[PDB]
Amino acid sequence: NLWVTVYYGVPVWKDAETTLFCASDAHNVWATHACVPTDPNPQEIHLENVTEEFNMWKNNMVEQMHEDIISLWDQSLKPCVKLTPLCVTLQCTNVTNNITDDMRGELKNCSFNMTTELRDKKQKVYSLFYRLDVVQINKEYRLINCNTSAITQACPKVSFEPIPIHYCAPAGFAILKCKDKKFNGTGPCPSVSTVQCTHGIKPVVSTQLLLNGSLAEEEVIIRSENITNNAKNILVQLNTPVQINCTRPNNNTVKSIRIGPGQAFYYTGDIIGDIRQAHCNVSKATWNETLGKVVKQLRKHFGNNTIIRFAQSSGGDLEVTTHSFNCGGEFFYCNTSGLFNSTWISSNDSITLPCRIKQIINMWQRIGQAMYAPPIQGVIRCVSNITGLILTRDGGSTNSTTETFRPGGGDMRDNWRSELYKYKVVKIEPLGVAPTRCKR
Amino acid sequence: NLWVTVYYGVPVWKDAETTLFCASDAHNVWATHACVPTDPNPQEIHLENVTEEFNMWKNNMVEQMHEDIISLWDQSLKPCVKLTPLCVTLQCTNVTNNITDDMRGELKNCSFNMTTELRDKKQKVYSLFYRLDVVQIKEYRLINCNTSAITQACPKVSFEPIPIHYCAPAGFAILKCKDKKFNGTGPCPSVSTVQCTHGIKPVVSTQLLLNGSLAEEEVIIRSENITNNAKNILVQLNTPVQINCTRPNNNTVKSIRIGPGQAFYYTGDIIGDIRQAHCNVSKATWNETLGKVVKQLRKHFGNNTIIRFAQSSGGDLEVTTHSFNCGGEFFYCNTSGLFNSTWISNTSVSNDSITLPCRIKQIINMWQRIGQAMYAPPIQGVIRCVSNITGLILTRDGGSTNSTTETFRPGGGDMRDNWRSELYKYKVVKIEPLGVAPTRCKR
Amino acid sequence: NLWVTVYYGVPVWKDAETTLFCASDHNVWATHACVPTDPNPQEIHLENVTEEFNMWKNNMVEQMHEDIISLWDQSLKPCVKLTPLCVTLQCTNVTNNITDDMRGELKNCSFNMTTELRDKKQKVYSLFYRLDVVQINKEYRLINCNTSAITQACPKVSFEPIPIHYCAPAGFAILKCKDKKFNGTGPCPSVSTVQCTHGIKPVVSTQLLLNGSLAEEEVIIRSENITNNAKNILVQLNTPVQINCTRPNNNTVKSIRIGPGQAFYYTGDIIGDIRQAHCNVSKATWNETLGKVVKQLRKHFGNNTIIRFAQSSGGDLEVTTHSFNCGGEFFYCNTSGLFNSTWISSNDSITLPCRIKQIINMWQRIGQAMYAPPIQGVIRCVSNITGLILTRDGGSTNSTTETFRPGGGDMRDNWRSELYKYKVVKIEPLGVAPTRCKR
Amino acid sequence: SLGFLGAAGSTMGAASMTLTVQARNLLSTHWGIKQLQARVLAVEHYLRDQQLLGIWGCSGKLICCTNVPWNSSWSNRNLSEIWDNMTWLQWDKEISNYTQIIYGLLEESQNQQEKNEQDLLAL
Amino acid sequence: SLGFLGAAGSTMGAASMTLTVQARNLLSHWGIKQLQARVLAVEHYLRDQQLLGIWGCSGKLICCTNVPWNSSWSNRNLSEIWDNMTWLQWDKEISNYTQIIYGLLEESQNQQEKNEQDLLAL
Amino acid sequence: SLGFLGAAGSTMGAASMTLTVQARNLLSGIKQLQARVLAVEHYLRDQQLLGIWGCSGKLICCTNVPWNSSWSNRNLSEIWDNMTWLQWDKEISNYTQIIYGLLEESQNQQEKNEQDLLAL
Ligand SMILES: *[C@@H]1O[C@H](CO)[C@@H](O[C@@H]2O[C@H](CO)[C@@H](O[C@@H]3O[C@H](CO[C@H]4O[C@H](CO)[C@@H](O)[C@H](O)[C@@H]4O)[C@@H](O)[C@H](O[C@H]4O[C@H](CO)[C@@H](O)[C@H](O)[C@@H]4O)[C@@H]3O)[C@H](O)[C@H]2NC(C)=O)[C@H](O)[C@H]1NC(C)=O
Ligand SMILES: *[C@@H]1O[C@H](CO)[C@@H](O[C@@H]2O[C@H](CO)[C@@H](O)[C@H](O)[C@H]2NC(C)=O)[C@H](O)[C@H]1NC(C)=O
Ligand SMILES: *[C@@H]1O[C@H](CO)[C@@H](O[C@@H]2O[C@H](CO)[C@@H](O)[C@H](O)[C@H]2NC(C)=O)[C@H](O)[C@H]1NC(C)=O
Ligand SMILES: *[C@@H]1O[C@H](CO)[C@@H](O[C@@H]2O[C@H](CO)[C@@H](O)[C@H](O)[C@H]2NC(C)=O)[C@H](O)[C@H]1NC(C)=O
Ligand SMILES: *[C@@H]1O[C@H](CO)[C@@H](O[C@@H]2O[C@H](CO)[C@@H](O)[C@H](O)[C@H]2NC(C)=O)[C@H](O)[C@H]1NC(C)=O
Ligand SMILES: *[C@@H]1O[C@H](CO)[C@@H](O[C@@H]2O[C@H](CO)[C@@H](O)[C@H](O)[C@H]2NC(C)=O)[C@H](O)[C@H]1NC(C)=O
Ligand SMILES: *[C@@H]1O[C@H](CO)[C@@H](O[C@@H]2O[C@H](CO)[C@@H](O)[C@H](O)[C@H]2NC(C)=O)[C@H](O)[C@H]1NC(C)=O
Ligand SMILES: *[C@@H]1O[C@H](CO)[C@@H](O[C@@H]2O[C@H](CO)[C@@H](O)[C@H](O)[C@H]2NC(C)=O)[C@H](O)[C@H]1NC(C)=O
Ligand SMILES: *[C@@H]1O[C@H](CO)[C@@H](O[C@@H]2O[C@H](CO)[C@@H](O)[C@H](O)[C@H]2NC(C)=O)[C@H](O)[C@H]1NC(C)=O
Ligand SMILES: *[C@@H]1O[C@H](CO)[C@@H](O)[C@H](O)[C@H]1NC(C)=O
Ligand SMILES: *[C@@H]1O[C@H](CO)[C@@H](O)[C@H](O)[C@H]1NC(C)=O
Ligand SMILES: *[C@@H]1O[C@H](CO)[C@@H](O)[C@H](O)[C@H]1NC(C)=O
Ligand SMILES: *[C@@H]1O[C@H](CO)[C@@H](O)[C@H](O)[C@H]1NC(C)=O
Ligand SMILES: *[C@@H]1O[C@H](CO)[C@@H](O)[C@H](O)[C@H]1NC(C)=O
Repeated sequence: NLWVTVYYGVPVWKDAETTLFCASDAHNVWATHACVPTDPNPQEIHLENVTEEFNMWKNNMVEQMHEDIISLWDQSLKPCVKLTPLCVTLQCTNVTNNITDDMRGELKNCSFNMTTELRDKKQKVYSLFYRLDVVQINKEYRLINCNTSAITQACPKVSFEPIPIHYCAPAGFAILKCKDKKFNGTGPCPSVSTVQCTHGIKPVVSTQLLLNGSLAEEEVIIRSENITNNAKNILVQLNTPVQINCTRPNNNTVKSIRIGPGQAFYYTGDIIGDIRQAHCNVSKATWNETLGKVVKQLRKHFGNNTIIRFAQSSGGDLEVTTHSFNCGGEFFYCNTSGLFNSTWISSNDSITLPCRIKQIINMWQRIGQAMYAPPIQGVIRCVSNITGLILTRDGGSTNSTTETFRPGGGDMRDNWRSELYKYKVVKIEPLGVAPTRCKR
Repeated sequence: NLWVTVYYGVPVWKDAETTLFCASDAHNVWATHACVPTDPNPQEIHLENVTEEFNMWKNNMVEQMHEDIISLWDQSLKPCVKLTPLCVTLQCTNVTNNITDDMRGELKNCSFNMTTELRDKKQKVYSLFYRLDVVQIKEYRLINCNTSAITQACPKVSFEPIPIHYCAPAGFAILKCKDKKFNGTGPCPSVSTVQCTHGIKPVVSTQLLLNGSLAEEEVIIRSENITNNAKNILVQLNTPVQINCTRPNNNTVKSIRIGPGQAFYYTGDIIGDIRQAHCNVSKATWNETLGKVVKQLRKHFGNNTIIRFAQSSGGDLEVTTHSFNCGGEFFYCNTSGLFNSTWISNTSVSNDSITLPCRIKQIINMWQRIGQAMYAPPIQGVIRCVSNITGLILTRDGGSTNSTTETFRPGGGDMRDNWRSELYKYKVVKIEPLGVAPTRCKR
Repeated sequence: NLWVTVYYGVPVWKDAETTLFCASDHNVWATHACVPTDPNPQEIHLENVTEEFNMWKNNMVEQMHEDIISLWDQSLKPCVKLTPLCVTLQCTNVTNNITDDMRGELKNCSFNMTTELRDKKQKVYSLFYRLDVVQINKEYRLINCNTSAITQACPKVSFEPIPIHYCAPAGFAILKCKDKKFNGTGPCPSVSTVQCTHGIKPVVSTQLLLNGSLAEEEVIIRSENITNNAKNILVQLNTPVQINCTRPNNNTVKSIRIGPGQAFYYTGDIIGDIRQAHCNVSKATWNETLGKVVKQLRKHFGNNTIIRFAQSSGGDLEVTTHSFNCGGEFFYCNTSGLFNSTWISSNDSITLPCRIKQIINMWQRIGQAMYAPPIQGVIRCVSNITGLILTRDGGSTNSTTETFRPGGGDMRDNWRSELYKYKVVKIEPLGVAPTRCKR
Repeated sequence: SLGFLGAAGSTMGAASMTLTVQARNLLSTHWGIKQLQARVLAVEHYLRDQQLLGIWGCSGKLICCTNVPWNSSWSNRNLSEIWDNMTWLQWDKEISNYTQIIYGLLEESQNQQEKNEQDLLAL
Repeated sequence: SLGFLGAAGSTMGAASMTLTVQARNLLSHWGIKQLQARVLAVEHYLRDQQLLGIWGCSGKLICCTNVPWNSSWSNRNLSEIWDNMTWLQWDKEISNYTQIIYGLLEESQNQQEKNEQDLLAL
Repeated sequence: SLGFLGAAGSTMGAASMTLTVQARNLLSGIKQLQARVLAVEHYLRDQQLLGIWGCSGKLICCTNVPWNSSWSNRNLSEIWDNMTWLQWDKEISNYTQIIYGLLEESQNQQEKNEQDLLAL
């Protein structure tokens, strides 16, 4: 005695994979002018009796963020100088004017025959290089990219400083956000809300230590696809930030050479003052409190009678074993063995991390597309917040009481996924039926 | 008593900015083959009892035309030869062979070592260049060698303007102002609706506007703010003034291969004597034309002022000289002979004429951009073109608070001002068909 | 009496030209860019529908042509340019292992080529086929240096055809002609509706049609106009003829870095005797096949006439020989062994000599040339001849003899051999008719 | 059962009973653009037909009777001939000429009807 | 016979007879330029149709509802609305109260649908 | 008020009163363009389907198809007001391609009958 009644505008949905678009607040490498201007007053709708299941490791928003960043990165280099004329034999000697023995062998004084704006003329050039960019070819050296990639100069007018971007769902779709404090990313979320756009996310690029992200609501959160499987990385979200102060303690004079009709090359000409090693400062007390919190949360998964030991990375590319980041436009590779060297068993004194600098950069783990980072004029300093760690675990210890964690990393999707863990995209399915007593 | 009634198909609109697309009358730099073929008999709807406000100085259609022209221009050079092997030291001497008195130092005979089909070989090339394209470093270089790569325009692609019609997308309409003696920036009591504009030829010029529309009755003076001497004044004439331009030297064009399927074109030699390029206007027509212009300027600068015309002055050649494309060649004509007079309320106005000397360049930097350049291949033979002057761009000297004499000079250099002279009568509006009103009808 | 009644969803259509898109099951056909197909496509038989087809005026062919060319060019965009190779070559004859058939076919060329560092050069030598190298006045240059630039095809991207399915947009449908013995034009009494075509392999060849569809019962002779000497004849066979092609020489392939991130591939040497490339066609199969063709030609040209087959009259290598891509290598085979017979009312074979080229122009364009990297080892491929392209000589009009020669070279004619049974129509669902029904 | 164009060739009467089959099939690198152009085109065609049904007063109906009388000048066939001995393809060709005349009349009738409804409701 | 917007400037009571004239024309480098323009025309068309749907006017050019007119939106005699004003003038006067009238219209239709459902159930 | 999906999680009886809330938020470089096209296509598929079923102008539409207990054997009092739409949608997802087929068949029969009655 019941009849089918059709209802349209029914508040239901399904998991879905769709295209998201970029929005930004009203140069850079994020085409932020190409992104849709944002809503000054975004809405968020709390769903009072909705429990939803989230899985951050299957979140396709991460894959899109990854592809958008790489694409935008490459687009920003399209119009820049192609420094193919630099792949020549370089004649290099050591910079010995000011040695502290930290920098011995870190800078070389190279000279070469560079092209000029006229096809029939050459010029002799003298420039300084940071060692890691230069390899011997037998005093005769070549740049490291000569046997794999054409090198493109980044445009000096375009900044690499992250600008928050927002991902927005298209009409017919919505983004559900998990508001459950202390949510580990995989499972039911008792408290959710609907938004159309994500919070602004800064595409900060780093390894090991994740800078300038979101903090845990109350306590350190240990997130992993599988804790038992040591092949997975562990993303640790910190409750409080750890301040890190990084510097390039040298006054560099930058020169510019015309190398073709509409092209010029930027390089370090000389150094004013003494020559010193780049470094980062982390307070010992803050860092010691930070690890104590991490250790406590790891014991909840590994045992209260389990010893937690930290150790330095076992090896790999410099891009993996060090803390890579970009400050002032310069690319730093800092050694974190000073942060992860202790065993944990149930005031103005800092930790100094020495750093290396590179000008030839190979991002996103690709081969064949090298970038040359122009030197930045003057003396460089930045201050940033460590808001999370990436740790890996040593396996095979089936009969031990001590677990070892190391500062691994290098896969950029892990950083993206550390902000896009509370969001999922759903398709709205407004049409449906139910029995009623109403008959046409 | 009354109820809301909803109506759909209501004839109302709002000002709006949307994307317009082109249409054309079914090779060239405008890629007109890529435009939508036009309706051979489009319909214009007259709107009785509609007064609308138009503002030519705040009209996006101008900005879109500007962007489309630049984009198309650049696209036309994408498949063309990049003359980077050409940026070399040149060994140049003066051409003194059969030169007249004005053509002294104008042409240089340059010898250089050019690349060829094989990388192992070089060839010696002798070509003639104009003095404006070459700078001293006998050693000279091309002017573009310290700012840009230069692209040779493809000889098969025409630069002759083809009328382009702008068309609104469905849901939008273009209103046209039919008022005569309409200066823009006002109410227009007589309007009509069209879907597409008339064809507009994208003619590029500086001081004098060539081949545009004429005023129907009187010369019209238009400006954003007439009392602000920083603004340009556009003048639309009601009769054309005919101008005859020529490049009298008979050129022999030669070409060489400079690479694997690439070739460079250059002037090899000149067959007859070497003479200066020039343009003629008749004196009587030009003298009557100015009288008509002065008469209208007096509506804004009245009470018997002295209206003085003077030559343009500044360092930039595009700004001070009349720049135009004549048969594919690029001319820079000196207009001081046209703008050198004083008019008073007590003065007024056979086969005599005014000759304007012209300079020619092959390295062209358009749209005021830096970093791009085009090399215009030479044209074999002798060039002649006849054009109509349909308007002027003028500026006014400031600093006068204590004088009864106003001075006007030719202006130019901002291409959007040329576009504005054709698009001044059009406005784009969005159609808003849905609305409500009270009636006595209740559901 | 009667009123107009409006019906929507009426099964009626009108001929249309619309854009079709591809679908499919690295590779130059960029099949990852196509929509994955339906594993079980539908086909609806239309009882009592007679429709008119015309394969000679079919926009589907024009679109396939444009897509094939565009895919081809796209696949070369990221590949190494070989402009550093337009240098003077110092070439001598290869003689050490040459059989008589190969005298003069290979040249041993030395040259100065660039290195990663722009201030150094390296001396390189390689073997080239005679057809790729032109004498300058021992001084030679590559054949393309005065007309085009060379792009090396990427060594890891396959040329092997992958079936492409063309699919209509919603609102459109593709009608298929099911008639057996359908000659490409006129009414087709048995039709069906599909949304996507069968997969078509974009096989590129010039005289014989390889790996296509066979006729259901009989050889079919198709032409826009039989008596027009300006038109080609497409012959569809009802049986395949197997053809076995080889490049018997064992090539050793070497590579050189020519710039940062760039390398050139070339034949370094040949190990073993040097012999010509060739294709084998069985005598008996070919004679039966050709006999079937003349029977159908007589229906068009007279019951008691003479049909003569002859070799191509002349022109570019691409039209005088049968060209194909075998193993990724480019072959130019002489078919005079197949078309040298006058027809009047065990395990033997025909060997077709073949030449090979590495510098390939394609789609009859100028300015875009490709270098085909050599393939290491020995090449063998086996394929089926499913059709022929023939051209008829104008006759004297007063003599009962016709002469047919291999024709071809216009790629659209190869496409037409698969896209002859398909037509694209627009569905027009809205219409009216009278009935006794008033609002 | 049949299929998308499966009723084609059947007579008009029989074919009128399969209208939802076709109704369901409507709407269901530069090669990304090619797909968008195909999608947009399908949408625009769908909407133009829907716009006419709206204007003529049919809207969301497959079979819509109206108030425009049939002219013997468009067709002078008997109903049994039209519905039982003809297919829709044959019919469409026969009255192709008169399509725009009929469409104009359908539109005028609906405009008159909407105004009349408004006046009667006001009373 | 007037063309598109030919009735603009005529009074509201005259213009209302040309509603199909302005209805027929709705929905009726360059690759993208043109494609975006086509998509946009469709989106605007559909938004208007969606509102008519929600308000219960989906099949009509002229639709009468059950929402009373407020003198606070506009206090005018019908004779000075329909005979002495054009639609452009009307729009300029009622523009500030439209998002009030449109909101009521949606609420009224939603209540009406619920009432119909209950009556049919009886 | 509540918001765009504010009634999600509410029982069906309450959620059915906010249908305009969700309806108004449907349909509201080339990545964005592709997304815009999809929004239109999804909107139209649902409208097309309502049209076929004879529900083209309605948010709530009552048809002539009876409910089968094999789809869901429940009291109305435990469907309405004791269940949410998300829960309901999952419970009968198996049967929606059956129900939709029946709705289409019902409308075709109804239109033919209307035509015959007008003819008489
Ligand atoms: C303002 O408006 C005027 C009028 O439209 C423009 O003047 C015209 O400019 C065009 C372009 O330069 C001229 O067209 C060219 O004419 C040459 C001479 O042809 C004469 O002789 C033939 C017979 O042999 C007659 O049919 C013809 O009518 C002429 O009497 C041709 O040789 C040119 O063709 C060559 O160049 C083109 C590329 O430009 C190639 O495509 C051709 O294959 C060929 O190689 C060309 O047709 C036209 O004659 C001019 N008209 C007048 C009256 O002078 C002004 O230029 C314009 N002003 C501005 C600033 O834009
Ligand atoms: C994150 O929290 C969820 C609980 O919400 C954990 O999921 C449980 O995992 C165990 C072991 O695989 C299963 O037996 C339970 O059934 C799961 N519960 C639920 C509700 O799904 C998950 O393991 C935690 N992950 C991390 C890294 O802490
Ligand atoms: C999480 O990781 C553990 C550790 O590898 C997985 O458990 C193992 O499963 C394999 C079979 O694939 C067995 O042979 C091992 O003996 C198991 N190891 C332990 C310690 O139990 C577990 O399956 C993973 N979880 C998921 C969901 O994949
Ligand atoms: C513009 O409005 C004027 C109103 O004065 C119209 O002039 C009147 O038009 C009506 C017909 O619509 C005549 O009956 C009157 O005699 C005319 N004059 C007066 C004094 O009203 C004029 O026709 C309108 N223009 C249009 C829309 O064509
Ligand atoms: C073009 O015509 C309009 C309309 O007559 C002129 O607009 C007037 O400008 C003055 C000075 O700014 C204002 O005080 C008036 O109120 C404007 N009138 C109207 C109706 O808006 C405009 O100045 C003219 N332009 C030129 C260069 O003469
Ligand atoms: C394919 O078959 C059709 C017939 O089915 C041939 O068409 C006829 O050609 C003759 C000669 O021009 C005309 O007089 C007839 O009127 C045509 N009939 C029809 C139905 O079109 C066609 O010529 C044949 N083509 C080939 C290559 O065999
Ligand atoms: C098919 O080809 C024949 C040629 O065999 C065409 O007939 C010729 O037409 C021209 C005019 O264009 C006449 O001058 C010739 O005298 C005709 N030749 C013969 C032998 O009669 C025929 O027109 C072509 N068919 C079509 C449809 O174009
Ligand atoms: C194709 O045409 C045939 C012949 O008219 C149709 O078959 C007839 O169908 C009617 C109705 O069921 C029967 O009464 C006749 O006896 C059938 N005739 C024969 C010879 O069997 C057939 O239905 C048509 N096909 C379609 C799809 O409409
Ligand atoms: C979420 O669920 C709770 C019940 O768990 C709802 O609370 C009830 O709301 C009704 C409203 O008519 C009241 O009569 C009951 O007394 C409330 N229950 C209790 C225990 O207080 C709540 O309204 C739901 N929220 C939403 C948005 O639907
Ligand atoms: C230059 O640096 C290398 C280490 O990279 C060191 O072995 C060598 O002795 C140094 N030369 C001088 C002169 O200091
Ligand atoms: C070339 O002509 C210019 C202009 O008259 C003159 O200044 C210059 O000295 C001349 N140069 C030579 C080499 O004659
Ligand atoms: C203009 O002419 C009149 C009449 O001849 C004369 O009176 C007046 O002074 C003249 N004005 C000037 C400025 O010469
Ligand atoms: C090389 O081959 C050519 C044929 O291509 C022949 O004419 C020439 O004599 C041969 N030269 C030598 C040295 O064998
Ligand atoms: C309409 O709203 C605007 C903006 O709030 C206000 O300035 C104006 O006075 C209002 N009323 C009218 C009749 O315009």
